Amino acid sequence: MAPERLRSRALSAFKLRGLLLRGEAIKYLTEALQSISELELEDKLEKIINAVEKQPLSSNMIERSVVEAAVQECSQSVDETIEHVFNIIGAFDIPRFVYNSERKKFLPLLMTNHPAPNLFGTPRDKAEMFRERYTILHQRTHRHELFTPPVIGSHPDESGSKFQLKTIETLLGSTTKIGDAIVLGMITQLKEGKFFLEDPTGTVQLDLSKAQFHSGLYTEACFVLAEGWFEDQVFHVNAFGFPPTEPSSTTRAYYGNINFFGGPSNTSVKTSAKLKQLEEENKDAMFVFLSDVWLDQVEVLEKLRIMFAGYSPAPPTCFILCGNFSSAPYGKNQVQALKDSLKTLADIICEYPDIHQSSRFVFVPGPEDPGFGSILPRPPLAESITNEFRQRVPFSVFTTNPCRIQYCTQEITVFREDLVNKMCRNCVRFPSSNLAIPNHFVKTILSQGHLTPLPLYVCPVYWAYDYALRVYPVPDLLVIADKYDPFTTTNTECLCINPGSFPRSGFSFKVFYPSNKTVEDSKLQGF
Amino acid sequence: LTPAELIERLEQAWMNEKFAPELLESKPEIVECVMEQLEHMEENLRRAKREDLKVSIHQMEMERIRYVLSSYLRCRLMKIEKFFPHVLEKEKTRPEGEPSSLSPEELAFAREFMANTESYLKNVALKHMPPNLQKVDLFRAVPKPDLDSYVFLRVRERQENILVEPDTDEQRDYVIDLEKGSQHLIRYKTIAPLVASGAVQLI
Amino acid sequence: SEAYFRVESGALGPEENFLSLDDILMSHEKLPVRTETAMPRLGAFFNAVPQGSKLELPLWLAKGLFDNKRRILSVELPKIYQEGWRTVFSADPNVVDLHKMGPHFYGFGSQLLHFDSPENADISQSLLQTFIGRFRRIMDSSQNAYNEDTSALVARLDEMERGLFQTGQKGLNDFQCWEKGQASQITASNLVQN
Amino acid sequence: MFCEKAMELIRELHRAPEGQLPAFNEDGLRQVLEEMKALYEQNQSDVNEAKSGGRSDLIPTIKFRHCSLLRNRRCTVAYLYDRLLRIRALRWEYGSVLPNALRFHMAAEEMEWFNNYKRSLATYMRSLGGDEGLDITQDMKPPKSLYIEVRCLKDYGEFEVDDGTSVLLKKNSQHFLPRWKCEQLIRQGVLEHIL
Amino acid sequence: MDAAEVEFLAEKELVTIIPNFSLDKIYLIGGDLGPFNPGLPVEVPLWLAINLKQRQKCRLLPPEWMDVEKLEKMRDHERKEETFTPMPSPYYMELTKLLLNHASDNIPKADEIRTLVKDMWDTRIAKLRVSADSFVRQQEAHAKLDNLTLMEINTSGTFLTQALNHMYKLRTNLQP
Amino acid sequence: VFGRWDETKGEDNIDFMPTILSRFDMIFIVKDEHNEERDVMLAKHVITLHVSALTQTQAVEGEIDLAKLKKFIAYCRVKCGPRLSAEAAEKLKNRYIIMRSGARQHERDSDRRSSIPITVRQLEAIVRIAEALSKMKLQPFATEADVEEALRLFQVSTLDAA
Repeated sequence: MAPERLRSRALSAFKLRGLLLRGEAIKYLTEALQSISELELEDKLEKIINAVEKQPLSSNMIERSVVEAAVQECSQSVDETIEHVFNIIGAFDIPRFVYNSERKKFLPLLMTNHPAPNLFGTPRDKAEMFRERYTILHQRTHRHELFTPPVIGSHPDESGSKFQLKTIETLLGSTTKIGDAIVLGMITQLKEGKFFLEDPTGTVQLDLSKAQFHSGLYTEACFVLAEGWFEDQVFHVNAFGFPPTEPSSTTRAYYGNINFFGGPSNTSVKTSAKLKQLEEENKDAMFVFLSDVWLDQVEVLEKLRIMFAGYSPAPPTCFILCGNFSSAPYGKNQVQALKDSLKTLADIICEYPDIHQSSRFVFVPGPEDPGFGSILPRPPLAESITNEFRQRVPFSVFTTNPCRIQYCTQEITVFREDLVNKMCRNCVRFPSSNLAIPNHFVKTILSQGHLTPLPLYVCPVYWAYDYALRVYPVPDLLVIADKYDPFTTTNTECLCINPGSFPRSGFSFKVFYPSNKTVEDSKLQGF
Repeated sequence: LTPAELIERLEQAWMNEKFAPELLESKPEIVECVMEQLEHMEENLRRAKREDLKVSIHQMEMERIRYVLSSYLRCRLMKIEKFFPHVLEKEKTRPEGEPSSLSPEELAFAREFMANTESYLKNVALKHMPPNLQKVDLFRAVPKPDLDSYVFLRVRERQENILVEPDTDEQRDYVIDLEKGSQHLIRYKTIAPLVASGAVQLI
Repeated sequence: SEAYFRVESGALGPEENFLSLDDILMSHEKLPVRTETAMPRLGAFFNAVPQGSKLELPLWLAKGLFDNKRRILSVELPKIYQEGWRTVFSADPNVVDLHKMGPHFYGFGSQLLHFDSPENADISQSLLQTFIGRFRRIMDSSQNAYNEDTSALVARLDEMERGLFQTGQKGLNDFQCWEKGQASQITASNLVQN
Repeated sequence: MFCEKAMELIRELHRAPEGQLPAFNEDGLRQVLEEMKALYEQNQSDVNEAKSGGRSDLIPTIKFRHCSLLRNRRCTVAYLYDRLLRIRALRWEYGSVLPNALRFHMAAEEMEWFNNYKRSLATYMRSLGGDEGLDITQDMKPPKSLYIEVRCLKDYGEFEVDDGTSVLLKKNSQHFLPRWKCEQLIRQGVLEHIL
Repeated sequence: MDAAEVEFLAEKELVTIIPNFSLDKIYLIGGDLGPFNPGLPVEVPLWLAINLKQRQKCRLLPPEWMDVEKLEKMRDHERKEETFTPMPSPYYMELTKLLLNHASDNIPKADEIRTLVKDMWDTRIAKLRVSADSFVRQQEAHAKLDNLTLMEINTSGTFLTQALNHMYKLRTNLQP
Repeated sequence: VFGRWDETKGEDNIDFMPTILSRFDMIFIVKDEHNEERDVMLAKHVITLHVSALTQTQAVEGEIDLAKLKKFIAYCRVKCGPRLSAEAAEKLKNRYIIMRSGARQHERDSDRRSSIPITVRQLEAIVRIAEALSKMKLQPFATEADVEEALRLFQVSTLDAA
């Protein structure tokens, strides 16, 4: 085709749509379109212009990179992809949204006055953690059926389905011995035995002589609906309860499909037709999850060899190895032992090259593993430890703890901490045994909407990064890796699972199939 | 039709479309002839050499002609976007042989615009409405052109016994004669056939 | 050129424009009525609202409830459209504050004719003569108040007259920019603020 | 009275005559739709009560809620349509790719409508001639000179003039270029026409 | 319609220039021009005349009506008459602006010409003000404005037409 | 009363009656607190200010000229009259009750009436302070943040009455 007419028509095609091409962009475009004639040229131009406009364009002027991506997408090249299909997101990479009350909308921080998060936070940020936790739970609470009736919704007035809400500052006043007060607030043992409630407006004593408590494991720093009456600067509790939990369908139906989970997608990955198709392109799309994988033990390494033997047929897309990787985490000794662990793991992986090229391997280190273990979100394992594994197994990613894994349209959260024991020791009211403890824990986590519903000295967190620990909206998987007990539970279209601790589960572990969201037990105890 | 008179007719249509309240009858012959004239002249100057005075003068005239054509089509598109259900209904109702208010390109644009607007309203709010109220007709919602608007004009072909209708009182009506070259300020509804037939120029 | 233009007000016509923000705000203004038959369940708003009750409710709602048989309610004029204020307008239209006497004076008055009051002709003549009286001052102020504070001039004008004032000011500013040559420059749009 | 929440949408748009686009009032839209839902449920209950029981005094309040519902519909539809008018003006006054500070104000469906409108407009512009169409978005003012002198306001990238010839738009650099090439960048504020 | 567009139409008017360059006949779409011979008068449209004067390629000659005696007679006739008198050009204000702003050096007594044109403009805009006021006061159905120019109509016509639309709807709102 | 504010003598430092003190929206007890860092920086500022009496009266970044500020104040005064938003008024109501209870309990603990009172005038003072803050921005309504800044300023003026 004539280069001058091809250039003129391509420039005109972009110009009529209001787009300007730089010299490199138009040159590359003419080279890419040189093999096409008038039977296809204009349709090709319209298609690639649509591909350009789909991208996050910041200006009418187009660099060569944008048209490169557009024409490559027009030429496919996304067949059997891993990008857009499987992402591991570090906790520091999660977008920092903030809920604005006047707009009643989540805004990204670039659209606000909020500063960037950093470890050495201000005195304000320490309060901002709990203030934002209250804010998210507050906007969650007021959208429940407890909301006031509409305009003459009932001929007699109703008290918000008998669940009308108030804050602490409102009842510090004329409302003495009002028998129907309900307040959202944080439980605190602000004096020993003399518990208090707190919200962003103020504080008040809790007379919890009767608790009448709904199922859930109550601790200090838990936010609760305290139902009771007020007298003598004391809130006399009639009942305690958590705020009701939302499904992600409800949350995204209200706020739209914002990508709260993070990752490359601008929208929530749960709503995408192409990604819905790519999720099911492999009927046995599959992942494996383990924890406390003590590779400083020869026994763990040999049993891992047997597990690779067992999953040579139908290998996963990725193996997920949660942390506390060591029998003996005790410093320099374990730095060298983890180097040896990863050398031996690379040897084993090269002894199964089919699994090496078929599966990825990701690591979520625990609080006891070497490095900045004790404060969350933990950074990844030290790069000097990983370096040989980086070059010998490029099909692997050491990442933060917690980390967010996305597989196509589904949301997986991975977090290593022995939190059930922490929660039950910081318990305010010993729960009823009729519901199992992992169900109590999962209900508490989902209702509190946070991975660490405990005081800061119980769960040390970098203050400005506390949003990364937030469970909101509810994901597809809560992979809470914990010594306590391997388990599987579910609520609000999530499956909340624990792979246990591999040396103490008798070397049992978990398997997950996102194509049908099923979970299977690797019951390989005699392996 | 010599090209000078073609440009003159283009400018006449430009002024009439500026000042008429409704969308006037289309002039596809004028648009196509001016477009091919611009293409031909641009090709000729592409053959000519640079740093040449006559080339620059021809380019300046091309700029003027293209400005008139672009402004005229922009005004027609403004009227189409403003009165899309009414122009589409008029095209639906149009008898055979009666001149169309839309070119084929303008008709396609109007149909696409109406479909886009209806789908937008549906998706945003009108599927959330109660079941009986989910449908609203844009033929009623969008206002019609105001044909009673007052316009200045200058006549080019003499007319007689043009009825001037002051208000609803019929007995206040009278008639006037529009002499050649005279200028008048009058309602558009009393002079719509005249401007359509080219007897008058709106100014 | 292709600048944004609001849906024009159709308040003076036989029926107001559906999509006009000005017409919507105009019709929101309240109108005294007398209810002709008791209405159940509406006692929460003004359980039944009893027969013969005096009410002030929006003009859109009065038009909706009003049937020409006068079955549900009877519609009464606001004070500014009754004979005394019509006489006030007849005295000197230039001094009355139509911004304070309802910002959509002419539009509200024109739609007030829909209820078929016996003094519809008087209302129409009063509106016409008020506009005729105020036209010359509107014209001169709009077309001669160049590059100054127009607050005192535009204060006493209703929204229709304010639109006419802005039209005249726009024409004046356009001609002055032309005469001083500033019209020839190509410039960025108002959206450069962003 | 019922309607006041719908009036806040109307008053929001009426308080900005300059044509700039406010942030989409999603919460207000949700509230007026919820109000319409409640009104419709009450109206259905009352009307079936009246018709089944033969009770005649309900009909005035049935008409009351019916008119209130139609009012709510008129207000929200007018709000959306006027927002569409403001959005449609952006393609001509600024250009195709809106700045992100403004794009953040638009709803997703508003961006859908805007993209459909842009595709329709570009299709219409292409169809005006045999090849390359006519870009009627250009030539917004009558032409005075064939070349103009322009000054770079924004530090900006390379700008092609014709094929191998291009100019670097560094800030405060000043070029003498064709008007039709510089019109879009002047309208976008990258360049300042001088003299 | 903007004043720049009225100027664009005014720029089509023919004026005479004396080139300082040689160029054969050029065949423009609106009509052929030339040949351009050095030192000899040639008639061209006003946009080309102004462009060549800006590029230092010609001397502009004033129109026959840009004469102080003729303009004084026209001004006195305009002030004496009540109706708009026939003007020397249909775009006299725009012609005056362009020619005097770009070629005051060529045109002698440009101050007097500009002041007399301004006098005529003031008188005729005053007449148009009186006509608009009489229209609205007497509730006329139409007016006759034979000798008005396009710039004069464009300066005040948008306001006048909008006001008359409002007046028409006000006086016709009792149609049943 | 004693020249400098003497913290040992407490309310005796004020001789103004409660009736006239109630009429002041805001009361500052601006104490001069000695501190070496503030004193050094203040002295440097003063000396540079005295040196800057010769430098052409140049303007400063992030600042409005006195004449422009004066005209802006006049414009905002004549143009904008704000009001309180409903939820903002609710917040101010609750905070007023807490403040009044604190003042009453302080007076009871001292067994002596405080010199500076806290009354409905102080409530309306907070209201009009919030409205002034809104009028700076030409906003028709005072937000919860405007009321928060008004409360902060009045809390500075109320610590000065503790």
